[PDB]
Amino acid sequence: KFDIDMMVSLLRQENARDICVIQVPPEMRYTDYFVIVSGTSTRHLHAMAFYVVKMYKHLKCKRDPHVKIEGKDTDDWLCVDFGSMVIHLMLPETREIYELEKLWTLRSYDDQLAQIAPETVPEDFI
Amino acid sequence: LTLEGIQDRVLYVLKLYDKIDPEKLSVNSHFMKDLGLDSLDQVEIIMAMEDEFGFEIPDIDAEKLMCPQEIVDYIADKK
Amino acid sequence: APWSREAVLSLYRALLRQGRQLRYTDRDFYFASIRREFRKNQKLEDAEARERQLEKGLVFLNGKLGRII
Amino acid sequence: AIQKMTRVRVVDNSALGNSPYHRAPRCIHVYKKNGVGKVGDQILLAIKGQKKKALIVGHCMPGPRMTPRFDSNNVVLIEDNGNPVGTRIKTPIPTSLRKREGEYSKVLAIAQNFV
Amino acid sequence: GNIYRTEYGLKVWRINTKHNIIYVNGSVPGHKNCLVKVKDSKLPAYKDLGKNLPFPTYFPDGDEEELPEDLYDENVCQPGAPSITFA
Amino acid sequence: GTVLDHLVGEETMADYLLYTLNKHQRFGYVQHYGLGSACDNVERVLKSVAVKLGKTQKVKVLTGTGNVNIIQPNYPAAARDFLQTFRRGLLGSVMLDLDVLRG
Amino acid sequence: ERRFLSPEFIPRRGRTDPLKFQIERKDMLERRKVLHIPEFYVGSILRVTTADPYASGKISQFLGICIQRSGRGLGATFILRNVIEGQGVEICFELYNPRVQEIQVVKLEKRLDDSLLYLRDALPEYSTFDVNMKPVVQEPNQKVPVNELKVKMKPKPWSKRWERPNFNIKGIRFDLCLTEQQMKEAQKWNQPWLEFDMMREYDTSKIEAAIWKEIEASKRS
Ligand SMILES: *P(=O)(O)OCC(C)(C)[C@@H](O)C(=O)NCCC(=O)NCCSC(=O)CCCCCCCCC
Ligand SMILES: [Mg+2]
Repeated sequence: KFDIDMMVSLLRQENARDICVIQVPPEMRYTDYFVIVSGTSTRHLHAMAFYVVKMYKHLKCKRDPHVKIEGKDTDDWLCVDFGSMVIHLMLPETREIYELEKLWTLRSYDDQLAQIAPETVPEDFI
Repeated sequence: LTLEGIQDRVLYVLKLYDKIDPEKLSVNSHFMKDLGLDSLDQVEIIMAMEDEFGFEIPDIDAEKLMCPQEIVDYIADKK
Repeated sequence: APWSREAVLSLYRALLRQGRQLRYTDRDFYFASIRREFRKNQKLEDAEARERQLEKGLVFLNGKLGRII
Repeated sequence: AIQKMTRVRVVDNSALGNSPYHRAPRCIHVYKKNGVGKVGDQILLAIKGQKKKALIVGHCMPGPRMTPRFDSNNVVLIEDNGNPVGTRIKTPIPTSLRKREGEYSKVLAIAQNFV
Repeated sequence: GNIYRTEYGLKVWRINTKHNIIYVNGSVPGHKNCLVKVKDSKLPAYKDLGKNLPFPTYFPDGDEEELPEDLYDENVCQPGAPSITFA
Repeated sequence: GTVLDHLVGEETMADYLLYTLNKHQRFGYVQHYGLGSACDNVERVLKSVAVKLGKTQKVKVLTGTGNVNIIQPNYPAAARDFLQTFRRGLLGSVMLDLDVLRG
Repeated sequence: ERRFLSPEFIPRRGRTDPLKFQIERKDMLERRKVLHIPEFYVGSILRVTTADPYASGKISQFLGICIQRSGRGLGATFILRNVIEGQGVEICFELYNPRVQEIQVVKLEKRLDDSLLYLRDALPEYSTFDVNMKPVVQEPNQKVPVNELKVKMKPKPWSKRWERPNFNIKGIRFDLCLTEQQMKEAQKWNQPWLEFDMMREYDTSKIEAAIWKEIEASKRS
């Protein structure tokens, strides 16, 4: 069966540094398992994505739709969106720039989000 | 259980720590002045000893531990 | 300044407990991340940001919005 | 909905999208055959003397049923390769970017709310 | 206007046997309450699809079994069916 | 002034003029407009100018509920007046090739 | 004893054969005996729970004030409007779409106008509603309360000239946003003959009886 256990097992051989997995509740209306993986290089990211998508295609689920590699031209970031699990390959610099772990753990309680005003409207002048 | 086993296991797990400098690791090693450790670091030390030796250490008495002599005494009189 | 220093230490140790109880994630990165976050969060002196961060840490510990395992 | 010389509202927290004069960037090109941009389309903006590609997330023009209609024409900045310039989105965005084919996972991940 | 036009490639989603009603896909030429001539599709991509269709026609009088009230399609969600939950 | 100002945008020319004034350390504009002190925030300088010479324009802003007409300082008019004052020369002599001549 | 008939059960005037209406009503009743459609009016707060086809079938909820009930038969729709994160959103839900898991009347009310389309040009406070608000109890065998709220409008221009007599809007404080000269000028489009034109009125009393007979027969069956 192709599950989150399968994903982490396929990333272990893939040498996936800093495997973060978050269980998204049905409230957020996005997915089930959100995975952030840091690789050593863009070639490493591409190889990991190719291996995981190849295993997904070869394992089972002839019925469900295929998955496209998302972000091929983007060297820093890469994404794959399966039926209910979403995986993001990204370098540590890009992870620091966009720290997604706090975003997906704290909904609207994130640092950046607090630093950004919720909504503002300019008024008149004197 | 061996009392020297408790003593040298505590000493070994304190040596296993990285950031602190293993200079004077005695039973009366004052964390705050000899090692310059704060509350977060001493709680980290509590976790580092509990993960391999413990499972019954509460914070209500761990916050005032302050020394491996207290560590050994608490483990011995709890067991 | 905060809600309680004992509360801060209890939250930190409970986060360590959750990290130990976790299965899929990585202990090294989890512990390094929480330690760096606490080190950068401490020493703010305003105490309103720190009470807000205590509330956000309580929310994270509860994990009713999202849980990392 | 959105076409050439149409004012749009930047919804992410990009410093380029932050306007100190409260002036709104306006699109100068739509990357579609017919030049009419719906949700998920890619356009070009002349913002702060710069030409920046942008992804439209919501528009005021009505669409299909069960699809939210917004009171403002919303857009999020994107780089030349697909990586969003901004870091987060505060206003809710439609979930239909999942169904639509394109490079949207980054924006959906950095988004906060859904409608 | 007011000339004969033909629409090709329209499928049948539902058939009401009691009222003799066909639910054809899409729009058909003509106003309401007009007479439209319907026959099998002439497109080459849909030829040789009448193997299971009645031939030369349906005969209710000699039929062994009585047809259901509404003949649906495999993809059609019946009105009596519960709320659809996607996967 | 060899080219048309509107084809480039008054705001960026005002910003460049302020930048050149700051680089040349003349600070004629502050004493001309009665400004507080030397500044580099172009929007704040233009707001101070609009306050000084009483210009207010009503414009549409994009909010979450729709379009709103608000009265704000006339930044284009302030920039235009700043540029006209510089071109007339009330702000002092200037050299725009100082860096290229230095090397 | 107040018995309410849903608006889509009343067909538009035309030359359509009644059999189409009969069959559409049969399908409507068959869908309604599976999904309970509550009684609500324009201005009532509604929470609609649906399923997202491309989000792994996850359950979704949306709360808003009903500003328009349009369409007929299986195509009947209602628009829910809310202000989320300081940003107005409107969704046109279909009553008989199987995607809708349930509909809940958070607060049943009636407004001074048939449609609340002027809330787009009105202040955001009059359309901003809490998403997690507790539903308010409605007394059985009680007349539907009517809300006489008079919202305040933003300065012109508006989406449409709501002051003209064709719209016939009575839920706007025109005296706080328009001048008497503007009101007098807008009066020029009044059509006093239109209200007294008795050949453009539609008689539905002879049809609602048959509609209720069909509904009750289906419910008994
Ligand atoms: P000790 O007694 O020496 O400590 C006292 C210190 C810490 C020095 C205080 O004086 C101090 O400086 N600050 C007190 C607390 C503070 O500054 N901030 C509160 C921290 S709350 C927090 O950490 C939120 C948890 C979010 C979890 C995010 C982790 C992401 C994992 C993926
Ligand atoms: Mg209009």
